[PDB]
Amino acid sequence: MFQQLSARLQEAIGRLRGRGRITEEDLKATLREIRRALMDADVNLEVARDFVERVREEALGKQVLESLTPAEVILATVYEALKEALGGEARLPVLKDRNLWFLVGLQGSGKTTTAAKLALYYKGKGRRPLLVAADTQRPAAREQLRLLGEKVGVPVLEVMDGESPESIRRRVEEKARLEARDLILVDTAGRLQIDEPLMGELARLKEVLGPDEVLLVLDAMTGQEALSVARAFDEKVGVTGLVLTKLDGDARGGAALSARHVTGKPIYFAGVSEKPEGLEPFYPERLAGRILGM
Ligand SMILES: Nc1nc2c(ncn2[C@@H]2O[C@H](COP(=O)(O)OP(=O)(O)NP(=O)(O)O)[C@@H](O)[C@H]2O)c(=O)[nH]1
Repeated sequence: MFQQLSARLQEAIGRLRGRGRITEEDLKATLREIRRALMDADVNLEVARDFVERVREEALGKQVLESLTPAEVILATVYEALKEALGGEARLPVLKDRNLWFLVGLQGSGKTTTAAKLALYYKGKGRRPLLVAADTQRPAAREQLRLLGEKVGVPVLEVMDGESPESIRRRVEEKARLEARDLILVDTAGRLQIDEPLMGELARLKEVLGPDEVLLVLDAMTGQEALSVARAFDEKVGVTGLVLTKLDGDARGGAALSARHVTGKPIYFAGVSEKPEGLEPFYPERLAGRILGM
């Protein structure tokens, strides 16, 4: 997945095993390599510096200098940092009796796609999802989700042009009632850049609908930019969880490894393909070990 950084963090570590015992000087050289790999992987400079410093201390604490095989100690420490950096323990939205989630993000984020992926994912977990195209301005946008739902066998309610939040709430509540939906997914309008008027309307909707979760969908290939947007969305509307899409095309992994510190939000899911099935719960442990070959 993160082959680039992987192969990179590999030479750095693999450059210590066959040596047999290592000196602090050699350790600093390795850490610099590691630190450079992270920066080159678009990892928030701050996160990258902290990472290597953490590895340094942890490494010394593990008596690395006093080891017949340091390359391994450095491996365990670096794996621990990646794991923590990625989020630590795996998390997932907690489902209740009835759930109503919002999907937010900018255009080309994978938002709408992820919307169907969630409906399909939870449809196979014994849920009855309802997809809703919340874009009140563009009919072509609601149309893209109407098709997707038709593809994953999940009903879709499309709001009207300029429909009010209350009207949308009434309509959505009634459908869920008559069709027995327990998971209600609201795909909100996707725009190129942050649109203040839209945020206002999303805030009002958030107020009228009262979503249990507000998932912001970010395209992982946009690097650190996805984090500045995540902050914007959190400050302007309010985020509860993240979804990293296009991770299969993500050669660096800067956004993934920086979301924790930068946004302080948990990454619930990871997009791994353009197909409705291309979704899976975010597993920090998995990726951490994967990046190192563990
Ligand atoms: N490789 C890959 N492509 C993805 C993934 N998720 C979505 N895509 C692709 O990215 C493109 C944009 O997705 P999407 O955001 O749903 O399209 P949009 O019309 O901009 N809708 P929105 O308003 O929600 O942003 C689509 O061509 C979709 O197939 C993923 O996990 N991996």
